[PDB]
Amino acid sequence: SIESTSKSNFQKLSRGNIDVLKGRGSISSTRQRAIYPYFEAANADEQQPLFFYIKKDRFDNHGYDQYFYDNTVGPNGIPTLNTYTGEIPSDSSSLGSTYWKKYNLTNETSIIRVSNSARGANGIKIALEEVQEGKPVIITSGNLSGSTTIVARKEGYIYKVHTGTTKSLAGFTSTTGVKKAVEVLELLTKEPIPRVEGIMSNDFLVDYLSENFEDSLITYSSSEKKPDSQITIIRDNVSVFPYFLDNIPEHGFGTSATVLVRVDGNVVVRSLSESYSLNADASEISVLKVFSKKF
Repeated sequence: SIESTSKSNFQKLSRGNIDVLKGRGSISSTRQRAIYPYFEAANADEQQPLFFYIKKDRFDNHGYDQYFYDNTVGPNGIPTLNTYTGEIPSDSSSLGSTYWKKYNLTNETSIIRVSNSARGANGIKIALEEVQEGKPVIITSGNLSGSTTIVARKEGYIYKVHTGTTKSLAGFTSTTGVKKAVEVLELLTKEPIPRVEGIMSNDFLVDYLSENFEDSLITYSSSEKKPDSQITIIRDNVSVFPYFLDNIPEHGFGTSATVLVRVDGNVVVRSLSESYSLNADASEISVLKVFSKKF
Protein backbone atom coordinates (compact mmCIF):
# COMPACT_ATOMS: atom_id res chain seq x y z
CA SER A 1 0.00 0.00 0.00
CA ILE A 2 1.02 3.65 -0.27
CA GLU A 3 1.37 3.70 3.51
CA SER A 4 3.52 0.56 3.87
CA THR A 5 5.68 1.48 0.87
CA SER A 6 6.17 5.00 2.22
CA LYS A 7 7.20 3.67 5.62
CA SER A 8 9.65 1.36 3.86
CA ASN A 9 10.97 4.29 1.79
CA PHE A 10 11.64 6.20 5.01
CA GLN A 11 13.40 3.28 6.69
CA LYS A 12 15.80 2.94 3.76
CA LEU A 13 16.41 6.69 3.67
CA SER A 14 17.06 6.82 7.43
CA ARG A 15 19.82 4.26 6.87
CA GLY A 16 21.51 6.36 4.18
CA ASN A 17 20.24 4.21 1.30
CA ILE A 18 19.91 6.67 -1.59
CA ASP A 19 18.54 3.94 -3.88
CA VAL A 20 15.14 4.97 -2.51
CA LEU A 21 15.43 8.02 -4.78
CA LYS A 22 16.75 6.38 -7.95
CA GLY A 23 14.53 6.45 -11.02
CA ARG A 24 11.58 8.01 -9.20
CA GLY A 25 11.79 11.47 -10.70
CA SER A 26 12.03 14.82 -8.96
CA ILE A 27 11.10 15.74 -5.41
CA SER A 28 9.48 19.16 -5.68
CA SER A 29 6.71 20.90 -3.77
CA THR A 30 5.90 24.55 -3.00
CA ARG A 31 4.76 23.66 0.51
CA GLN A 32 6.28 25.45 3.48
CA ARG A 33 6.62 23.79 6.89
CA ALA A 34 9.36 24.47 9.42
CA ILE A 35 12.05 21.81 9.76
CA TYR A 36 14.50 21.12 12.57
CA PRO A 37 17.98 21.67 11.08
CA TYR A 38 19.46 25.14 11.06
CA PHE A 39 20.97 26.22 7.75
CA GLU A 40 21.96 29.54 6.22
CA ALA A 41 20.80 30.69 2.81
CA ALA A 42 21.80 33.38 0.32
CA ASN A 43 20.82 34.84 -3.02
CA ALA A 44 22.57 36.76 -5.78
CA ASP A 45 20.17 37.89 -8.50
CA GLU A 46 21.18 39.74 -11.68
CA GLN A 47 18.58 42.50 -11.88
CA GLN A 48 18.91 46.29 -12.06
CA PRO A 49 20.02 47.24 -9.55
CA LEU A 50 21.90 44.10 -8.51
CA PHE A 51 20.57 42.24 -5.47
CA PHE A 52 22.16 40.20 -2.65
CA TYR A 53 20.57 38.53 0.37
CA ILE A 54 21.92 36.52 3.28
CA LYS A 55 19.49 34.76 5.58
CA LYS A 56 20.71 33.42 8.92
CA ASP A 57 17.14 32.79 10.03
CA ARG A 58 14.75 29.83 10.03
CA PHE A 59 11.84 29.39 7.61
CA ASP A 60 8.62 29.27 9.67
CA ASN A 61 5.41 27.39 8.92
CA HIS A 62 3.07 29.03 6.39
CA GLY A 63 5.22 31.96 5.34
CA TYR A 64 7.38 32.30 2.24
CA ASP A 65 10.39 34.62 2.10
CA GLN A 66 9.70 37.32 -0.50
CA TYR A 67 13.40 37.35 -1.38
CA PHE A 68 13.28 33.62 -2.22
CA TYR A 69 10.11 33.94 -4.27
CA ASP A 70 9.06 34.37 -7.90
CA ASN A 71 5.76 36.11 -8.69
CA THR A 72 6.27 35.48 -12.40
CA VAL A 73 4.95 31.91 -12.13
CA GLY A 74 1.32 30.99 -11.58
CA PRO A 75 -1.68 33.07 -10.38
CA ASN A 76 0.33 34.10 -7.32
CA GLY A 77 3.95 33.05 -7.80
CA ILE A 78 5.98 30.28 -6.19
CA PRO A 79 8.82 29.99 -3.66
CA THR A 80 12.37 29.55 -5.01
CA LEU A 81 13.59 28.20 -1.67
CA ASN A 82 11.33 26.44 0.81
CA THR A 83 11.33 23.74 3.47
CA TYR A 84 8.74 21.03 4.11
CA THR A 85 8.28 17.50 5.43
CA GLY A 86 8.19 14.17 3.60
CA GLU A 87 4.49 13.29 3.84
CA ILE A 88 4.20 14.91 0.40
CA PRO A 89 7.56 15.08 -1.45
CA SER A 90 6.06 16.42 -4.68
CA ASP A 91 2.79 18.09 -5.63
CA SER A 92 0.95 19.31 -8.75
CA SER A 93 3.35 22.25 -9.03
CA SER A 94 5.94 19.83 -10.43
CA LEU A 95 5.89 18.23 -13.88
CA GLY A 96 8.88 15.91 -13.51
CA SER A 97 7.23 14.30 -10.51
CA THR A 98 5.39 11.00 -10.81
CA TYR A 99 6.18 8.48 -8.10
CA TRP A 100 6.52 11.20 -5.45
CA LYS A 101 2.99 12.49 -5.99
CA LYS A 102 1.67 9.04 -5.11
CA TYR A 103 4.09 7.74 -2.48
CA ASN A 104 5.91 9.63 0.27
CA LEU A 105 8.76 9.54 2.81
CA THR A 106 6.62 10.24 5.91
CA ASN A 107 6.61 13.46 7.95
CA GLU A 108 9.82 12.36 9.69
CA THR A 109 11.79 13.31 6.59
CA SER A 110 12.88 16.95 6.27
CA ILE A 111 13.18 18.51 2.81
CA ILE A 112 14.91 21.70 1.66
CA ARG A 113 14.00 22.76 -1.87
CA VAL A 114 16.49 25.07 -3.55
CA SER A 115 15.52 26.35 -6.99
CA ASN A 116 17.43 29.01 -8.93
CA SER A 117 16.31 32.64 -8.66
CA ALA A 118 14.74 34.58 -11.56
CA ARG A 119 18.17 35.63 -12.86
CA GLY A 120 20.62 34.14 -10.44
CA ALA A 121 21.52 31.73 -7.71
CA ASN A 122 20.05 30.59 -4.42
CA GLY A 123 22.17 28.56 -2.04
CA ILE A 124 22.27 27.03 1.41
CA LYS A 125 25.00 26.07 3.87
CA ILE A 126 24.29 23.28 6.36
CA ALA A 127 26.51 21.64 8.97
CA LEU A 128 26.63 17.84 8.82
CA GLU A 129 26.39 17.74 12.62
CA GLU A 130 22.95 19.42 12.59
CA VAL A 131 21.52 16.13 11.36
CA GLN A 132 19.82 13.89 13.93
CA GLU A 133 19.63 10.09 13.86
CA GLY A 134 16.21 9.01 12.60
CA LYS A 135 15.55 12.40 10.99
CA PRO A 136 16.98 12.32 7.43
CA VAL A 137 17.38 15.55 5.47
CA ILE A 138 17.06 15.92 1.70
CA ILE A 139 18.15 18.98 -0.28
CA THR A 140 16.29 18.86 -3.60
CA SER A 141 16.73 21.07 -6.66
CA GLY A 142 13.29 20.51 -8.13
CA ASN A 143 13.10 19.98 -11.88
CA LEU A 144 16.15 21.07 -13.84
CA SER A 145 15.32 22.44 -17.28
CA GLY A 146 18.63 24.10 -18.13
CA SER A 147 19.83 25.40 -14.76
CA THR A 148 22.96 24.33 -12.88
CA THR A 149 23.27 22.93 -9.36
CA ILE A 150 26.41 22.67 -7.27
CA VAL A 151 26.92 20.47 -4.22
CA ALA A 152 30.15 20.96 -2.30
CA ARG A 153 31.76 20.10 1.02
CA LYS A 154 34.14 22.18 3.11
CA GLU A 155 35.17 21.76 6.75
CA GLY A 156 32.08 20.00 8.09
CA TYR A 157 29.56 21.88 5.93
CA ILE A 158 27.64 21.02 2.79
CA TYR A 159 26.95 23.82 0.33
CA LYS A 160 24.27 23.51 -2.34
CA VAL A 161 23.75 26.22 -4.94
CA HIS A 162 21.24 26.37 -7.79
CA THR A 163 21.73 29.00 -10.50
CA GLY A 164 19.88 29.80 -13.71
CA THR A 165 17.12 31.94 -15.18
CA THR A 166 13.35 31.64 -15.47
CA LYS A 167 13.39 33.78 -18.61
CA SER A 168 14.78 32.81 -22.01
CA LEU A 169 18.12 34.59 -21.68
CA ALA A 170 20.20 32.39 -24.01
CA GLY A 171 23.68 31.73 -22.65
CA PHE A 172 22.88 33.24 -19.26
CA THR A 173 23.36 30.13 -17.11
CA SER A 174 26.84 29.28 -18.38
CA THR A 175 28.06 32.86 -17.95
CA THR A 176 26.24 35.28 -15.66
CA GLY A 177 24.70 32.28 -13.89
CA VAL A 178 28.19 31.11 -12.94
CA LYS A 179 29.00 34.56 -11.59
CA LYS A 180 25.90 34.51 -9.38
CA ALA A 181 26.70 31.00 -8.11
CA VAL A 182 30.26 31.96 -7.19
CA GLU A 183 29.02 35.10 -5.43
CA VAL A 184 26.59 33.02 -3.37
CA LEU A 185 29.35 30.55 -2.45
CA GLU A 186 31.53 33.48 -1.43
CA LEU A 187 28.71 34.97 0.65
CA LEU A 188 28.14 31.63 2.38
CA THR A 189 31.86 31.12 3.07
CA LYS A 190 32.31 34.29 5.13
CA GLU A 191 33.09 36.71 2.31
CA PRO A 192 30.67 39.66 2.72
CA ILE A 193 32.29 41.41 -0.25
CA PRO A 194 32.62 38.90 -3.13
CA ARG A 195 34.66 40.10 -6.11
CA VAL A 196 34.15 37.99 -9.24
CA GLU A 197 35.08 40.18 -12.22
CA GLY A 198 36.79 37.81 -14.66
CA ILE A 199 35.45 35.94 -17.68
CA MET A 200 32.64 33.57 -16.65
CA SER A 201 32.12 30.05 -17.99
CA ASN A 202 31.41 26.60 -16.60
CA ASP A 203 35.17 26.05 -16.72
CA PHE A 204 35.60 29.00 -14.35
CA LEU A 205 33.12 27.35 -12.01
CA VAL A 206 35.12 24.11 -12.07
CA ASP A 207 38.39 25.90 -11.35
CA TYR A 208 36.81 27.95 -8.56
CA LEU A 209 35.27 24.92 -6.84
CA SER A 210 38.51 22.94 -7.08
CA GLU A 211 40.44 25.72 -5.34
CA ASN A 212 37.90 26.58 -2.64
CA PHE A 213 36.14 23.36 -1.64
CA GLU A 214 37.20 19.85 -0.65
CA ASP A 215 35.03 18.10 -3.23
CA SER A 216 32.09 19.06 -5.41
CA LEU A 217 29.55 17.96 -8.01
CA ILE A 218 28.23 20.12 -10.83
CA THR A 219 24.93 19.06 -12.43
CA TYR A 220 24.52 21.11 -15.60
CA SER A 221 23.37 21.44 -19.20
CA SER A 222 26.10 21.03 -21.82
CA SER A 223 25.37 22.34 -25.32
CA GLU A 224 27.45 23.03 -28.44
CA LYS A 225 24.95 25.80 -29.22
CA LYS A 226 26.10 27.51 -26.01
CA PRO A 227 29.82 26.58 -25.83
CA ASP A 228 30.43 28.51 -22.59
CA SER A 229 28.48 25.61 -21.06
CA GLN A 230 31.01 23.03 -22.24
CA ILE A 231 33.56 22.00 -19.64
CA THR A 232 37.06 21.43 -20.99
CA ILE A 233 39.20 21.36 -17.86
CA ILE A 234 39.71 18.56 -15.35
CA ARG A 235 40.13 18.83 -11.58
CA ASP A 236 40.47 15.80 -9.30
CA ASN A 237 38.14 17.25 -6.66
CA VAL A 238 35.31 18.36 -8.96
CA SER A 239 32.83 15.92 -10.52
CA VAL A 240 30.55 17.01 -13.35
CA PHE A 241 27.33 15.58 -14.75
CA PRO A 242 25.75 16.95 -17.96
CA TYR A 243 22.09 16.01 -17.50
CA PHE A 244 21.21 17.71 -20.80
CA LEU A 245 23.53 17.04 -23.74
CA ASP A 246 22.96 18.90 -27.03
CA ASN A 247 19.19 18.68 -27.53
CA ILE A 248 19.13 15.42 -25.55
CA PRO A 249 16.69 14.70 -24.09
CA GLU A 250 14.70 16.73 -26.62
CA HIS A 251 11.92 16.72 -24.03
CA GLY A 252 12.94 15.95 -20.46
CA PHE A 253 14.47 17.22 -17.24
CA GLY A 254 17.23 16.68 -14.71
CA THR A 255 17.26 16.19 -10.95
CA SER A 256 19.72 16.82 -8.12
CA ALA A 257 19.05 15.53 -4.60
CA THR A 258 21.48 15.39 -1.69
CA VAL A 259 20.74 13.42 1.46
CA LEU A 260 22.35 13.99 4.85
CA VAL A 261 21.62 11.17 7.29
CA ARG A 262 23.17 10.20 10.61
CA VAL A 263 23.64 6.43 10.55
CA ASP A 264 24.77 4.87 13.82
CA GLY A 265 26.14 8.21 14.96
CA ASN A 266 27.94 9.05 11.72
CA VAL A 267 26.58 11.62 9.28
CA VAL A 268 26.62 10.28 5.72
CA VAL A 269 26.18 12.60 2.74
CA ARG A 270 25.20 11.25 -0.65
CA SER A 271 24.16 13.10 -3.79
CA LEU A 272 22.19 11.79 -6.76
CA SER A 273 21.68 13.52 -10.10
CA GLU A 274 19.58 12.01 -12.86
CA SER A 275 18.43 12.85 -16.36
CA TYR A 276 14.92 11.98 -17.57
CA SER A 277 12.95 12.07 -20.80
CA LEU A 278 9.28 13.10 -20.97
CA ASN A 279 6.58 12.00 -23.40
CA ALA A 280 4.45 14.42 -25.46
CA ASP A 281 1.86 14.75 -22.68
CA ALA A 282 4.49 14.62 -19.92
CA SER A 283 2.60 11.82 -18.15
CA GLU A 284 5.44 9.28 -17.95
CA ILE A 285 9.20 9.51 -17.39
CA SER A 286 12.26 7.45 -18.33
CA VAL A 287 15.65 7.68 -16.62
CA LEU A 288 18.51 8.11 -19.10
CA LYS A 289 21.64 8.96 -17.10
CA VAL A 290 22.62 8.86 -13.43
CA PHE A 291 25.47 10.16 -11.28
CA SER A 292 25.85 8.94 -7.69
CA LYS A 293 28.35 10.58 -5.35
CA LYS A 294 29.36 10.30 -1.71
CA PHE A 295 30.71 13.39 0.07
